[PDB]
Amino acid sequence: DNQFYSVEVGDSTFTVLKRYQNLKPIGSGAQGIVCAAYDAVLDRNVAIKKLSRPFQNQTHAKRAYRELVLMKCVNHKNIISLLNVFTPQKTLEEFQDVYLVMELMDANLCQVIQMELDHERMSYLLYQMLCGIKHLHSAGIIHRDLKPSNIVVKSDCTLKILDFGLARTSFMMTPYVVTRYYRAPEVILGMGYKENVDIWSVGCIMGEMVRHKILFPGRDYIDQWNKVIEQLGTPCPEFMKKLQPTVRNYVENRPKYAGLTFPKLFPDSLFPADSEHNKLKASQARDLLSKMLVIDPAKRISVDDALQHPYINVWYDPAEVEAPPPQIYDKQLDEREHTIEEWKELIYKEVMN
Repeated sequence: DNQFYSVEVGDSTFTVLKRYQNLKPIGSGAQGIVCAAYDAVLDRNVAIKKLSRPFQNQTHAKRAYRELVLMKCVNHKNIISLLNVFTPQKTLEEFQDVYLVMELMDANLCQVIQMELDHERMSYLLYQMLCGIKHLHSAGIIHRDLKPSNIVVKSDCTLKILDFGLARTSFMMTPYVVTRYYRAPEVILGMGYKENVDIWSVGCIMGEMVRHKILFPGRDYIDQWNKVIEQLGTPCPEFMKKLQPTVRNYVENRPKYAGLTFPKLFPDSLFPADSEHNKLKASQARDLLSKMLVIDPAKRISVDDALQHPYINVWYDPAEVEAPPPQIYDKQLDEREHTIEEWKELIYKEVMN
């Protein structure tokens, strides 16, 4: 007898606890392979993510460790939570893989982006990204890495945020390019950041939901900055005052743009606007977009003010907005350094307890 069985999914061997049957590959993004499965114990479908040798490098290890600790201690309906965690291997030396069991969602935002949402759904989705984000922030976690693939949705329009973003700290042998499209200027230009760095990302997603195309589709940070300033224009003088002379020199010496206006960037043809209701919602949609998509974060709308916005406020709920902050025991979580052997032991201790 063993508690586990093994089966192929694409070119991966899933070795899972017998309670999980009928594995369907629902995707293979960044962290590994993810399967849908039926869980005979709880009598429901779940998602199962396989981490292969998470401790193989310092990025995979810090992200995998961080993911485990946070997925345990945060309890909010807009952030995926762990149903179960396991490893098939019996001891620390044999130890290879970690399996994360999460509640199953129906899709991510990349798929929603290709649909035309009514205002009521779009406002709701966005309200839930806000509550998810506020919660993280109320516990010292700034994401800095929201994108459509890290945000999953249900058919009844419920939404959860998949991962916990970047830490406060690196090279990788991968075929997978990283997405920078949703990165805030203060991250791009490297000038330091605060809470509302995440609201640049939300504004990028929201703009994409409307226009059905990526707002700022650059191949590198240079090409990215170019696309930012074509659309929104060259930022004003007082923003430039905040850039280090090295980067400031570069920024200052780029071709200038007055930039497009929000009605021009986002015509009424893109929003439902047949009824008066829709007409009014559409102007409130642009109003908010014009406050999230501000380059100078001294002049960008904050999380709470966005929750306060008329387009959003429809759904406001204190139970959801001011849920008690998650308690994190690790406390050196964001900035800890270890070798790969030390990571293996930390991860293993986490999977085991």
